[PDB]
Amino acid sequence: GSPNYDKWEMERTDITMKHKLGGGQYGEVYEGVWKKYSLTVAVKTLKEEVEEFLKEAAVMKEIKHPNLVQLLGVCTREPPFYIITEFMTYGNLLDYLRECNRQEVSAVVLLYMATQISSAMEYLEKKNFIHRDLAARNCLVGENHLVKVADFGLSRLMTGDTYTAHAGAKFPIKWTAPESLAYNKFSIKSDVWAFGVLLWEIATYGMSPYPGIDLSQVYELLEKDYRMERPEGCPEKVYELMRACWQWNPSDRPSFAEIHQAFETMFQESS
Ligand SMILES: COc1ccccc1-c1c[nH]c2ncc(-c3cncc(C(=O)N(C)C)c3)cc12
Repeated sequence: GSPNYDKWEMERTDITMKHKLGGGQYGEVYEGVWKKYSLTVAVKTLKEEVEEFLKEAAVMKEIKHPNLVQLLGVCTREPPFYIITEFMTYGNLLDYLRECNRQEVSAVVLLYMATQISSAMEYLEKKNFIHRDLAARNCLVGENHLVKVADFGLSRLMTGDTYTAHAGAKFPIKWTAPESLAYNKFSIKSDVWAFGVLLWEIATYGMSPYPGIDLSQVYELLEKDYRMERPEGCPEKVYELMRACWQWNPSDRPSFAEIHQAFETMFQESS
């Protein structure tokens, strides 16, 4: 209602900062509390660069989905900058899977998780956005196994079909598509490749990918058509989808729209 009104800007003193969450595992991301609504929130901040932060904030102002961690506000009028998002009480999926009782987090739950994530990614796909760091460590868990994709530091709205990373830029090798590793070319399809790896993390309940292989041999192995083996207890149809996500030719990988209806159907069939 006033000249400098901005629907996302919050007054920093409105937020109580507590401690760095995820054991510093995510950088300057802290648990905090939004006093006025007595709400626990996650708050990412900056030290004393900024283009990246502003871009991340900008991206979050544009995406909204049940399975994408929701932006609640920002503090970007002056240092220190804040990106304020809802808090997911159970932390990240990688840790959640590694420490769970497997009769509780059963076969049907694994399908539920994949379905939620693929739903978030179908939404990004349709909006022509790419995530660029899909992995179990970047998904979050809420009540009743609610799962949400998080960490949009590398996300961006694409103008065309690919985005070329600057170079000298290093990536999380084990989750990176061949074309991305070799030519820094990212796209929705490179996110689909990462989703396939994420599915393997879900099927193994949090195991590190490419067991025993040196990060250095990864690309050569993929080039020979080596792919991770079917995890013990992973249904054949799920592994099939895994292999499809890892098709060498990006155009040969399924779309997230396809992946999602495939998972939603398997999820329902296991009621
Ligand atoms: C990927 O998450 C992020 C990456 C970058 C910026 C923000 C987040 C983020 C937003 N909401 C969150 N909620 C919980 C945790 C969270 C994850 N893992 C462990 C904890 C934890 O320590 N607790 C207290 C459960 C919390 C992390 C986030």
